[PDB]
Amino acid sequence: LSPREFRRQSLKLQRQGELFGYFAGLPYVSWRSLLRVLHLLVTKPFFRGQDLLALPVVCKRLGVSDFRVVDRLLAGAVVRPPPFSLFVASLDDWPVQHHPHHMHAVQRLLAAICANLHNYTTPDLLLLFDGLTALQMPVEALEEFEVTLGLLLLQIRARLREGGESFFSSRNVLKAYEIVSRVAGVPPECWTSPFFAGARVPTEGQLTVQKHALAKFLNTSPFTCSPAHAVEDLLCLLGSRILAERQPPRPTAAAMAQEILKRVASMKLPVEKDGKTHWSVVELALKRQMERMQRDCSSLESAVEVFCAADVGARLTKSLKSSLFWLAELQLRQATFEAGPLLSDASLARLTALTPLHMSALYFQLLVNELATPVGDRLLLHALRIADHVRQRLDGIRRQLARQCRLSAAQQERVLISLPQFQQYNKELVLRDRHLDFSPFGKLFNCGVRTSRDVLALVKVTNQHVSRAMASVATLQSSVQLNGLRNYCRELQEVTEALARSSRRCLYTAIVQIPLRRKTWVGPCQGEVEWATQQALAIMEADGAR
Amino acid sequence: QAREEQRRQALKSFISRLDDLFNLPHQQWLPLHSGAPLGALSPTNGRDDALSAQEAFLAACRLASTRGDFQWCLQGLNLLVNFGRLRPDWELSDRLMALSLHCRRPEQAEQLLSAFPHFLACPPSPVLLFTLIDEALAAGRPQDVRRIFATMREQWQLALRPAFYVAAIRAMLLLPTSADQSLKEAQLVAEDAAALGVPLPPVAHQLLVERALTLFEERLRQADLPGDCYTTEELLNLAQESHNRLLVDQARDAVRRHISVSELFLWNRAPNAHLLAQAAWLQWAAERFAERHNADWIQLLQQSCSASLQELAGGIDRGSSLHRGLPPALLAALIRSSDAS
RNA sequence: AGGGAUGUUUAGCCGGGAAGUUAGCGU
RNA sequence: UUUUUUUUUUUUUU
Repeated sequence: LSPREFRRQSLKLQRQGELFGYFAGLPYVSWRSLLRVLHLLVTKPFFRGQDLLALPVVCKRLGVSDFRVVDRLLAGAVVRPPPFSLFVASLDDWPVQHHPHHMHAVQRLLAAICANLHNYTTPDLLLLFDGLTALQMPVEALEEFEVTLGLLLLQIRARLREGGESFFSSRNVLKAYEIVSRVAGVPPECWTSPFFAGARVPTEGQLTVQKHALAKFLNTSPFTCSPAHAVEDLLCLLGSRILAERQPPRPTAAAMAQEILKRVASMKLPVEKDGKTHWSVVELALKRQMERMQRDCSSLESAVEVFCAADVGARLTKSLKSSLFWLAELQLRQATFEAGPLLSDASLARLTALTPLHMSALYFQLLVNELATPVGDRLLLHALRIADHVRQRLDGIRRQLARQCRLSAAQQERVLISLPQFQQYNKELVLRDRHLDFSPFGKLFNCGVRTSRDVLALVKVTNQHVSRAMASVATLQSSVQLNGLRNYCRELQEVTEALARSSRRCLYTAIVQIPLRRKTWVGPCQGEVEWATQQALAIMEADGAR
Repeated sequence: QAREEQRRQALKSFISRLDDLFNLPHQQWLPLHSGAPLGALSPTNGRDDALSAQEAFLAACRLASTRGDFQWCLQGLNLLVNFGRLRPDWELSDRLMALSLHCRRPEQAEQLLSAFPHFLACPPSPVLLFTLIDEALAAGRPQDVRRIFATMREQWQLALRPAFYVAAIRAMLLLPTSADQSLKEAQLVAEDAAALGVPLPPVAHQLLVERALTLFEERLRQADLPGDCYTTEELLNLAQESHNRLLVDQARDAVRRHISVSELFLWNRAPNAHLLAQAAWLQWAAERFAERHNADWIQLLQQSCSASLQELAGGIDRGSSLHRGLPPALLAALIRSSDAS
């Protein structure tokens, strides 16, 4: 499917619900192609097929980033006449530009919904409310998230008591309860704030939109929710258990979310311009013998339950008779990840508390933490594992990178001689992935490495583990102060410190000896998209204006 | 001589030679960009076929692994800037920061954080900034991590992180000062983490602070000192306050991390018992007088007597705190009260 | 598992200015 | 055609 015919039948493909499928296809996506797609992206953003779910991912990789474009797309789904849970989870790793207030992706949904809070019906209320269920930003953009969540409840309460035929069914009551229950239990402190206490008919810029809703709601009600509004929510449900079409609504939604200012362009890559268009003690031995039978069978997710069941029963039986009258299984760990691992997930955590190179680092941090609470766990596993890791680091990637990516001697005596020779042989100085052999990297206690990115990817994982472990050792050194302790501190500090600092050094080398810039042949670029974006926007207000 | 001769010679010539290039008119200078786009013979041809000014300078910076070559690299940088051939980017800020580090020059690294936003577009990588904090701790200088933290925090460009707050706390408690002086400075950072957007620290935060809180003055004031305090009210009051902060924080963290004679242990589901260790402390009194001053724990400690929690036949915690107890606060505390008695 | 991941070079015409150039009769 | 821009504009095919 060449791009020429793709644009001709673009309109038809949208209707069928299969638009993005052919886009992530053949190469040759120029401005011509980009523009065409963008044209329809802001004219009538209505999706019914699977394109809805695959929209966010394409945008991420594309380059398109605008406050207007982004906003318009989201508003298409908001309006009402696959699961919703999936859609919201996709709203991550998508910064928003040209916006001094909301820069992330999670703030879009909190604005759209809130704005149109007054144009919802009871059946659909539950739909939006289902976002708390599992399948946002770390700390930032969190006050807004919980503030808007409480507003939903307000509407629900008011709407439910309107005098029930649909949600009062035998099956709908159970569904509703599931969601409600999740909220109740830990009322956030944000509810008990002056923002909600303002029942009597300078605010932050982030809550500009949220503040607007309150004013409206209160006026049409004839009330606030300051405290943890509960009981009433549950009491109502207890009685039933113990006994142009869609075109008009969009632009108003964007207008309400629109800021006072037109466009606050803090950062602009291209040149500043403007484009326009013209259209009694017997049971003890009966269960204690069932502890060593699983060792051979388990040498996984189901085998762990056998050991836990036997361990608790061995201790409880003897406890009753104790105050009435008056293990070396860790050795097997040296032959599962130290001699060739295969499919070892994070489950090793549970198989450590008395029960590639990244895998070994995990165990290092866990063993040191438990010991912090002399020959059998220090000079046998703790000190032996460090020798293997250090051996594969000095002569591993550290040195490898220094021989393949560094400048060769050939070039020294070929180019780096005179000035005139620099203007003809400059082409040979370039370094690419293609020119770099990944074979040496595949034997580092593992082809699992294809690109340069993979090499770098396997660096930050190992340094993270050791970095955390160093803090635990340091804390113990400054805590035991307030002659047997000297042996357990002098040797532990000199050995632990050698790996913490040395490992960090590797990162420095790995970050510098890598290809400069370069990208995969996909399509448009950030420079091209930026100009296209503005043209795609101004185009809409030319045709429809006449 | 492989590491001395072949290293200095290669770098010396590269910068020296480059300088001479600039003397020629603009017609003979290197292109700014790699190449023309598709817009301007198969699509793979071109695009990436030429050497850029930026690419050449960064390529020669890989040779430094000593302090002497660090100065040399700076020389080249100036050339670009002065001739207007430098395009700030994410990459630029990342390699520069790291280059200093690789040359064993931590001193210079810190200066970058306070001079990047004046001449650069993008900030450095978050990873790099965190790594420099551990550098100072390894050398044994916990006093140099206070100024670096404040600059990062004050800056608006850089996104706030919760993890970053952990390092700071840990480094202050290890300062070589008095018991009361070290803890007082640490509490200031803790407080600061509750005002500006009410950040939520990890679950493994409040434990550390609490550990030393009720051990350095509380415990000390009832063991040897009152032989037959000045802030007793604050110590007790802050003890409980710390705990409270944890509760609120932990509840809000689970909603965003992974989108989750009288007793209340009958129908409370199966919570984590790890937290009950700190809350099981018995309140003696505000003063020395424990019998005539204050009149307001076994039932609480009955959940784990033998140092055996409901782990094997209970719930599972994600990213929990230290599982261990309080050796310096529990082991030596109850024995004394009993044996001596 | 977030100390993760994602990001990377936009195109044509016309007018004026500086350095180098100041070889052309093929229209 | 290449550095400089506080003198401009243009980019679609049912």
